[PDB]
Amino acid sequence: AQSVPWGISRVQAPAAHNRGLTGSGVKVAVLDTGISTHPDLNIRGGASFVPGEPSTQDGNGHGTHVAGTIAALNNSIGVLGVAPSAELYAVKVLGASGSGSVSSIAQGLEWAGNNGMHVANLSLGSPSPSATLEQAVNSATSRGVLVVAASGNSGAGSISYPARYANAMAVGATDQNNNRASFSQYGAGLDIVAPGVNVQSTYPGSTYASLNGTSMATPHVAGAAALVKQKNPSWSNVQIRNHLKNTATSLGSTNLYGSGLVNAEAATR
Ligand SMILES: [Ca+2]
Ligand SMILES: [Ca+2]
Repeated sequence: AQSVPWGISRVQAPAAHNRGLTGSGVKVAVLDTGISTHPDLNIRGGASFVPGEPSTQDGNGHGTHVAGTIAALNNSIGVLGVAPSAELYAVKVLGASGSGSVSSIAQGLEWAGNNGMHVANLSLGSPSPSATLEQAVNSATSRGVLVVAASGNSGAGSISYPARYANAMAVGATDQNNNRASFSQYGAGLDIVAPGVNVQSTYPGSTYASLNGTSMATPHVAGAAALVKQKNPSWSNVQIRNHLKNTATSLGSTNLYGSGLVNAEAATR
């Protein structure tokens, strides 16, 4: 039996699926700890930029979980992604410990821009800026990639990098009441929010697990972007980003929530 995690329903992905929108034909890179082979995922390719971890399989769990929020397959098992037919790519930029470098992340962004990705999900961040990272965000953006990044989990009223950069779409986390999760960073540069508390997804060992974080919110938006791109193949990264924001549900101030809660039904109507 398949279940629909609450956040998938909260962002109204099933209504998009009912209109024939699944993310088919849209390439989404998950820049994370890898993605493990799993019967509820279809991994089309990828690359590793972590020295000593040449495989794109996930030694941590985080990247597999993020990937399933984007694209867990629509079938009779497991869970269901926002964009269950997205073309999913495992871009390992963080190792099994959950960390990498600005250089490995930049290499994954350049890979995305050189390999035809439409969306790159970066459920990762640091409090400090990086010239290396910014250059790669801008390069990927010039190549048509919509870079979607997590605001961070410190609870502060400023957001992490690379989410802070203008050419990243920064995503914070909400709870089941449509309040900002206490940990979700906010402030200047925040674009949108999505569910990030008690989010069940695919996990290594061919299982399913729940996590909290802005890392869990981010893939809801990356998946919604893929639905919008399937509906509107001619659109640019900027057009998709703007439409997701313009169709989000206001939840409060722009400083706490950006444009508000992503709404895949309104974005694909
Ligand atoms: Ca499934
Ligand atoms: Ca931003």
